[PDB]
Amino acid sequence: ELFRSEEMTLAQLFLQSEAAYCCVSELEELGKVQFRDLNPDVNVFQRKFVNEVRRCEEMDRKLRFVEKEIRKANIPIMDTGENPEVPFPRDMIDLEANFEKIENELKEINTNQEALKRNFLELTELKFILFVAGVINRERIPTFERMLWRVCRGNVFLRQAEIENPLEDPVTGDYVHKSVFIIFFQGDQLKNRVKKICEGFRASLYPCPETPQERKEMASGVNTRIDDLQMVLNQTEDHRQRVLQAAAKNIRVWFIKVRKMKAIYHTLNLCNIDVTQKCLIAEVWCPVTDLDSIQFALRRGTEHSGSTVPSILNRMQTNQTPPTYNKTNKFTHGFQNIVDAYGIGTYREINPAPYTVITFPFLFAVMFGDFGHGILMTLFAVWMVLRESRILSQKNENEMFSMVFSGRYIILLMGLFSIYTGLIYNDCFSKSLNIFGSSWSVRPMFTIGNWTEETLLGSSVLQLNPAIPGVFGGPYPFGIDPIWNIATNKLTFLNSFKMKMSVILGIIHMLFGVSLSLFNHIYFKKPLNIYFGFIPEIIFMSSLFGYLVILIFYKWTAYDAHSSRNAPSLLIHFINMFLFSYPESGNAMLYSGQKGIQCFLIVVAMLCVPWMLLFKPLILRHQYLRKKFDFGDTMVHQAIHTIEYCLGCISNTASYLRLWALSLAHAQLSEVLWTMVIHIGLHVRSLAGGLGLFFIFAAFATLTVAILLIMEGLSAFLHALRLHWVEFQNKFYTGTGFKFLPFSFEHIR
Amino acid sequence: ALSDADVQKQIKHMMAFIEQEANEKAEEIDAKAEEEFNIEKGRLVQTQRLKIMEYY
Repeated sequence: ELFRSEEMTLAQLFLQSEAAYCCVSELEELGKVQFRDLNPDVNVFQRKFVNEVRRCEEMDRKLRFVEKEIRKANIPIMDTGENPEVPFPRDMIDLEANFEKIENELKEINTNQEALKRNFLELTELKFILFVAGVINRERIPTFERMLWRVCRGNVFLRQAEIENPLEDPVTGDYVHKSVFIIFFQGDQLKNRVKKICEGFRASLYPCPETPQERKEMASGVNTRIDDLQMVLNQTEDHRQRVLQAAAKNIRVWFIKVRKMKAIYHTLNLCNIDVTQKCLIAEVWCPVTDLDSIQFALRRGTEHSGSTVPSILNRMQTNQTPPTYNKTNKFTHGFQNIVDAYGIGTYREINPAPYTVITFPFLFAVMFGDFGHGILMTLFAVWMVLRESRILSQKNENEMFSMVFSGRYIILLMGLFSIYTGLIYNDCFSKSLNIFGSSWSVRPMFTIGNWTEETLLGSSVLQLNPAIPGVFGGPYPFGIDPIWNIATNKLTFLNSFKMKMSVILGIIHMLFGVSLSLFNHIYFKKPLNIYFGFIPEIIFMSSLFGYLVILIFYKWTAYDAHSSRNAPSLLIHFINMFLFSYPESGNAMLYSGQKGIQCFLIVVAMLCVPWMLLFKPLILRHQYLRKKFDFGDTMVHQAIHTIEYCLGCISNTASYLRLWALSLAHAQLSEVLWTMVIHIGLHVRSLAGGLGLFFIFAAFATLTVAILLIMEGLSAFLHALRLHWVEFQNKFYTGTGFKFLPFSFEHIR
Repeated sequence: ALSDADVQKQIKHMMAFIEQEANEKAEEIDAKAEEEFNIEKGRLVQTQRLKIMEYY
């Protein structure tokens, strides 16, 4: 039983536009039906939903306008709920207008407020202007004065006045000291001159000075009036704020409801209008599960509409290439997305995602087999999960944070397996895991074997521990014996093992992917795809690549150190296998008769090729002409496919050497970063050593995060994902599908 | 969750719906025809009755 996509039907439903209105409401909130466009040649003007959409767009813009002003004012409006009710009466148009009135009112008030504000400032100047203190900006009054004398120097007294504690500049918007020079002139030419000057200069010298009491009384009058107008302004602004808060709540909720309204009308445009009755027929692609739920939903919808129209949905026997619908949940959604990132699978294709959930973390764990960082990696994921409720119910404009959050459950699992593999490798920041099981060698017996005081010469030598001295042997209980973690030749013992491991795992993973192709070939009833496809392809791979894997295990179990000199090399035998090179002597064979097996397997691998290479189009021609197909073109397709499979298996095997390459590369970073950073921080001097470790470690931990936890973890993520997409999926996960886009109530916020 | 019989029943229902509208619309048309019939007749009968009446 494999997971496959859900069915999407070709059914059509037909019913009255009123029942359709209600049903669309119901189906959109249900979210389980994907509609088809019944009139591809018809524009929105042609659908005749343009009046409804336009209305929606206009009220939408108006609401947004008001909302923007509301947001500018920093109002608390929680926008807490009621949104789920989603009614859509035609009376919404009237609701819209009432909200339109608010916009107009608010704009009018602000316009008036600004106007009143301006008047206030001018009257404020008058307050100061009434002896009399005129108003200037006085940025460069030295020059104003000079220009005044240039036009006539020294003719009239310049009276100075100053403003104590000036308030916010009507223009500048700040509080500066102000002082003014006011000159009374008898001549008209000078009045005109200085008018032009003052216009050029940063100054307000507009009213005429008056000494008469009457003007002082006038100024007092207007100074009172403006105070009253300011009080009115203050009142209208407080009212506006009260209005804005109430509207903020009503509008945020209505706003969402409106967005849903628009969504409904949009969907309603995507239909065909009947001629016989004012009814629409619409087509949806839905699986039976959903179709039963929908029928019930339809009864609910039509019941909300006053007409309770039966609304018949007719199943379509004919099947139309559907979108691919994959049900996901909070955990598996992320894995499906990284699959979809490569492409949308063929309808009824085997979904790779259920296998990715484990396969991908495993490939990472091999690439990132680091026990210590595996823990840190999980802790990072846990942090995100612990804030899951706080991150979801908040704004997240940072897309990189959102992405890693969405992948938080992927990361956690990746860490989980990375710990597993790091534990077996026994590397935790280049630290081994001592289980008291290290019995590789018995040092006491080393000295007995004619090594007396070797530690004296040892000052200039290392000396490699011999195999099979009669006193050494026995595996480490779990994983690699910790002793190799401090060896100078770990770089051959452990590097070789990981090399062989990567090859073995890569081949197995490919064979798994191929095995899945058999199930796909069964589902689509293509016997030919296995008779000349699966069978000769898997025979090719087994005979060459599975044989190699068997030999690797054989070597480990067949030969001991007793034959270490000129020990058989699996690389050379593998090469000689392919080339049919069978020297009589000079090279030890793994087992007697190996040459016969080597020749047998390669010949058989060739014998399967004709089937996969050309017999498929050959039999298709046979069957085609008997039943009665571009034979030449089909030969081209199959020949290319055969080359890709056969050559790709060889290339794909190399691809999985990334497991070794990245595991080694990481191991090199960990060993070097430790050795050249924290190790040097240690010293025989007590206090200096302790304090040094503090500062050095802090930097060390920083480098481990910057280099390994982030950058390398990201690299291993990408490389393991590469293997999934190219080498695994390409064995069975083929073709493309369409995006599954049902009606849904997405506009919740 | 419907069989051929159930979908056919709902189709039959929709057709009954159409027949119901057919009847209501026709009745509405004949009713206005009746109104115009009576209005024109009363107008005509009084007009000529009075014309010959006034002559006499």
